[PDB]
Amino acid sequence: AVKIRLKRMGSKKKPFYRIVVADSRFPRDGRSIETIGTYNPLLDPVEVKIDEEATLKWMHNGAKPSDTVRNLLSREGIMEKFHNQKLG
Amino acid sequence: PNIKSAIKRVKTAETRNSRNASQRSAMRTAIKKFDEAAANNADNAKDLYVEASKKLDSAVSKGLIHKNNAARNKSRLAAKLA
Amino acid sequence: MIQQESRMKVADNSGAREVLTIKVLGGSGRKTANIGDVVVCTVKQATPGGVVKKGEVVKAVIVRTKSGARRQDGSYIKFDENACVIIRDDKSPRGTRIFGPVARELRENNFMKIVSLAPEVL
Amino acid sequence: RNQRKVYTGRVVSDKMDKTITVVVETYKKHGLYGKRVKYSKKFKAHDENNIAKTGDVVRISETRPLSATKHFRLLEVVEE
RNA sequence: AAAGAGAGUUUGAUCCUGGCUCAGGACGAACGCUGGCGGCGUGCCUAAUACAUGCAAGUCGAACGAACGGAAGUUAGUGGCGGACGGGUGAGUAACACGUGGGCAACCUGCCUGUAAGUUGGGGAUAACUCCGGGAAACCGGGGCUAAUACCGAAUGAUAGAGUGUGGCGCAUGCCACGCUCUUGAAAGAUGGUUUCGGCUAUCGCUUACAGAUGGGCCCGCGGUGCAUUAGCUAGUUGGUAGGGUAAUGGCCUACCAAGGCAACGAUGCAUAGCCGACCUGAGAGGGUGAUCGGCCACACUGGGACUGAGACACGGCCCAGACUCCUACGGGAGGCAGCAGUAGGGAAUCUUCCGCAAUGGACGAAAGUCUGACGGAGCAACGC
RNA sequence: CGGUAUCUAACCAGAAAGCCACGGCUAACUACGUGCCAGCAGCCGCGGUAAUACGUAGGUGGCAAGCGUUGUCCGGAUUUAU
RNA sequence: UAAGGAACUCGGCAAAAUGACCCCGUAACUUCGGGAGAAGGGGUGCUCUAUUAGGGUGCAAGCCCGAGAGAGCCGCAGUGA
Ligand SMILES: [Mg+2]
Ligand SMILES: [Mg+2]
Ligand SMILES: [Mg+2]
Ligand SMILES: [Mg+2]
Ligand SMILES: [Mg+2]
Ligand SMILES: [Mg+2]
Ligand SMILES: [Mg+2]
Ligand SMILES: [Mg+2]
Ligand SMILES: [Mg+2]
Ligand SMILES: [Mg+2]
Ligand SMILES: [Mg+2]
Ligand SMILES: [Mg+2]
Ligand SMILES: [Mg+2]
Ligand SMILES: [Mg+2]
Ligand SMILES: [Mg+2]
Ligand SMILES: [Mg+2]
Ligand SMILES: [Mg+2]
Ligand SMILES: [Mg+2]
Ligand SMILES: [Mg+2]
Ligand SMILES: [Mg+2]
Ligand SMILES: [Mg+2]
Ligand SMILES: [Mg+2]
Ligand SMILES: [Mg+2]
Ligand SMILES: [Mg+2]
Ligand SMILES: [Mg+2]
Ligand SMILES: [Mg+2]
Ligand SMILES: [Mg+2]
Ligand SMILES: [Mg+2]
Ligand SMILES: [Mg+2]
Ligand SMILES: [Mg+2]
Ligand SMILES: [Mg+2]
Ligand SMILES: [Mg+2]
Ligand SMILES: [Mg+2]
Ligand SMILES: [Mg+2]
Ligand SMILES: [Mg+2]
Ligand SMILES: [Mg+2]
Ligand SMILES: [Mg+2]
Ligand SMILES: [Mg+2]
Ligand SMILES: [Mg+2]
Ligand SMILES: [Mg+2]
Ligand SMILES: [Mg+2]
Ligand SMILES: [Mg+2]
Ligand SMILES: [Mg+2]
Ligand SMILES: [Mg+2]
Ligand SMILES: [Mg+2]
Ligand SMILES: [Mg+2]
Ligand SMILES: [Mg+2]
Ligand SMILES: [Mg+2]
Ligand SMILES: [Mg+2]
Ligand SMILES: [Mg+2]
Ligand SMILES: [Mg+2]
Ligand SMILES: [Mg+2]
Ligand SMILES: [Mg+2]
Ligand SMILES: [Mg+2]
Ligand SMILES: [Mg+2]
Ligand SMILES: [Mg+2]
Ligand SMILES: [Mg+2]
Ligand SMILES: [Mg+2]
Ligand SMILES: [Mg+2]
Ligand SMILES: [Mg+2]
Ligand SMILES: [Mg+2]
Ligand SMILES: [Mg+2]
Ligand SMILES: [Mg+2]
Ligand SMILES: [Mg+2]
Ligand SMILES: [Mg+2]
Ligand SMILES: [Mg+2]
Ligand SMILES: [Mg+2]
Ligand SMILES: [Mg+2]
Ligand SMILES: [Mg+2]
Ligand SMILES: [Mg+2]
Ligand SMILES: [Mg+2]
Ligand SMILES: [Mg+2]
Ligand SMILES: [Mg+2]
Ligand SMILES: [Mg+2]
Ligand SMILES: [Mg+2]
Repeated sequence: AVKIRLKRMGSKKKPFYRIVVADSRFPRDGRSIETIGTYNPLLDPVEVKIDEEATLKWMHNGAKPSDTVRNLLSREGIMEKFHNQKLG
Repeated sequence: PNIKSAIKRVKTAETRNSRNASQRSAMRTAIKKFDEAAANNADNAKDLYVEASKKLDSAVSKGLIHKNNAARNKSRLAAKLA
Repeated sequence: MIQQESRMKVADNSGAREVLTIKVLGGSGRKTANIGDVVVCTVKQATPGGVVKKGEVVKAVIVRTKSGARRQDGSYIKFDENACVIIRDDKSPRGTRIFGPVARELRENNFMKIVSLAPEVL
Repeated sequence: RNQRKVYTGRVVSDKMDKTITVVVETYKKHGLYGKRVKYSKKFKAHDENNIAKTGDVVRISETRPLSATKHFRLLEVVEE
């Protein structure tokens, strides 16, 4: 089951996450299908950059955001679009 | 075994082995008594194709044979019917 | 019934494979040894890389024979080949494992370690 | 429709049934000096009706494996 | 754009040819003398040698029969899913193993997403439990009783099979769409709202079919090593005909028929070696390497085999054989650190038997939640920047 | 992780410098001891009672929490030369 | 003739052992012919398919020759002396 999740990279006690699409089976920092965006939690206003087009393409093919990703996509505001394109 | 979840697997697989071997050899007997009937051109050759067909695709629903395997064998037996 | 020039297989873990008997200990004109009897012998065939080499003079104990022993209760035992175990100055074997069945008569001769190591004491 | 690969060579042997041996000649420059060199490796093609004869110039197309070694089929007989 | 340094040494003295040596850079390095700190990384290259002792794979009572509680509320076994992922090692392998580019009209795919049909009616058991019997122990038999989303028939339902009609087609074998006749193939309930109780209904499920996505299987062109003081190699070998088997083509296997196939453009044999992205050096072209990080492969004490499953011929699963260690009441039994630490040995040479699931990602669950030596951190060593 | 990183308040020049070379290649030289001995060395080669080459001092030169030696690879090597 | 198997003896003298047909395979050395039946192994009986597949003979009737296979059956043993 392919799902979108964070990927930890950076230095010791300085994490930086890169939103990727990959299977659950593959390692956390291993194979991935493609990359969507990044996520910096250290910045006090957390800044995130997303494709907003590859995500919606993937979520109509059987992709599920994880716990932290869903908060990111909701705050950015594309799960509304996933709502509207589903029923419309 | 020495992981508690592994002791169950070794003994629950034997129960599946027992049930599978029993009805897998039931399938082969129906085929065994068809091709010999086809050679003799008896009247039983026609209706021995039906339960052999019934045995083959019942095994698919039971899940111990692939649907391509069942579909293939039925076609090849039908040729021998003459 | 094993006398001089008799040639018997060795049934332990030392380097030897086959043995020819030189002398039957235990008397002046003695001419035969049987199960449980120590015999002086020489190595005619050895496995490569073993402890005991070819052409070496050693003593050993007979452990099973084609003409076995009779018991006080009137019963007999007979094997299919003549086998041997190479021992030290005392009654301790020079190998670490023993192959095949072993006659019970070795216990009464106080060959306790060999009986302990044997896979079957018949 | 995706298209398979087609080659062109010269028949060498027809002593086998239903098949021919075709040598394909090709160029390839040397790795370090840079001089073009002949390179020929022969294939196996399926002769449906033994049409092709020794020495002919033919065209062969790629297919699924027809046998242990054959995975090409004869297409045209350009020259005899 | 970039763009290349020489020196010493044969002679009584010289100019050429020519070898040897030196000045530079880099290590997973070691040794010698010395030694303050912080940040970021690295640390068995040898014996794929043998392994004490702890922990690394479980979860679900919202699928089915118990103990505390005056019978409210929380905790073993059957059953489902997961253990094929994550983690380790480089032995073997000179070949479609890998890199790069294609083909599959010759293939499969649990969980995930969408859509369409339904989820109707029965039967016989068996664990647990309770007695008896055997053995030192591992553990094995016999009698009786019970349930389930456990198991087995039944009604209805195929683009599954056979026989056809049409069209539109393609790359030879052949493909796509629709229609007709005949024969086979399915299922499970649980937790709640309403009503009345009939019944309806929400959620998670269950069966069949088709799409997408994902992960794999097979075939092919080209590319990357030493020896000719290694010249022939092969017989299921090479092709064909019929059948068997597989998810799928194929000598993959079998019977028959013929004698073919490969090689001086280096077959065969011996020796060595996991492959690549990349790393070091170099003006460049090249030369040497493949530790750490990422992708693929092979292996799991040494050989062989298969079962269960969507997926294995399976690191902490099973059976047989072998070597080794251990427990035996002599009848028989139990094991596998190339998982994280740690021990002995080898070596010139390499670390703690530590703290947590708080973050990320995994398995189970409807969810809190449980498991996670993955992973986050900490400890030792001027090993490097 | 962890009262960790990070601030501000005060006292102390106080606890904190070694390693290798100095004939040429190659930056850096004088005394004393020894007398083909002890010894040095990558090459040329130094030592046989005035040694800038052996051993120790003073001084100097390269680096510095380092500095030297050994092993392996590329360069210089146009010394396999497309 | 049990167990042993040259311990006998000047010396394996004498005796024992191998022995037919078909198939596989075969070394040093060589004067290139050999060595060579080197060595070392495997199969043999009877019944059915079977007047076989196919050959010799004849104008036909018929007669003679007889490989491969499959399935079986019986003994301690199938060139059973
Ligand atoms: Mg914040
Ligand atoms: Mg049915
Ligand atoms: Mg001179
Ligand atoms: Mg020169
Ligand atoms: Mg340089
Ligand atoms: Mg240097
Ligand atoms: Mg210190
Ligand atoms: Mg120190
Ligand atoms: Mg290692
Ligand atoms: Mg090993
Ligand atoms: Mg243990
Ligand atoms: Mg734990
Ligand atoms: Mg309950
Ligand atoms: Mg549930
Ligand atoms: Mg329980
Ligand atoms: Mg793995
Ligand atoms: Mg390897
Ligand atoms: Mg590796
Ligand atoms: Mg590829
Ligand atoms: Mg019942
Ligand atoms: Mg019972
Ligand atoms: Mg019962
Ligand atoms: Mg139906
Ligand atoms: Mg039905
Ligand atoms: Mg389903
Ligand atoms: Mg994979
Ligand atoms: Mg294939
Ligand atoms: Mg190749
Ligand atoms: Mg075929
Ligand atoms: Mg083959
Ligand atoms: Mg080769
Ligand atoms: Mg250069
Ligand atoms: Mg380069
Ligand atoms: Mg390592
Ligand atoms: Mg080991
Ligand atoms: Mg299966
Ligand atoms: Mg295995
Ligand atoms: Mg496993
Ligand atoms: Mg494997
Ligand atoms: Mg694994
Ligand atoms: Mg283990
Ligand atoms: Mg064992
Ligand atoms: Mg370890
Ligand atoms: Mg050690
Ligand atoms: Mg040591
Ligand atoms: Mg966690
Ligand atoms: Mg989590
Ligand atoms: Mg779920
Ligand atoms: Mg645990
Ligand atoms: Mg822990
Ligand atoms: Mg870690
Ligand atoms: Mg440090
Ligand atoms: Mg040091
Ligand atoms: Mg404080
Ligand atoms: Mg401050
Ligand atoms: Mg002050
Ligand atoms: Mg100078
Ligand atoms: Mg002086
Ligand atoms: Mg000097
Ligand atoms: Mg000096
Ligand atoms: Mg000084
Ligand atoms: Mg100084
Ligand atoms: Mg520094
Ligand atoms: Mg250094
Ligand atoms: Mg060096
Ligand atoms: Mg060069
Ligand atoms: Mg006799
Ligand atoms: Mg006898
Ligand atoms: Mg003999
Ligand atoms: Mg003799
Ligand atoms: Mg005598
Ligand atoms: Mg004499
Ligand atoms: Mg004679
Ligand atoms: Mg005939
Ligand atoms: Mg005879």
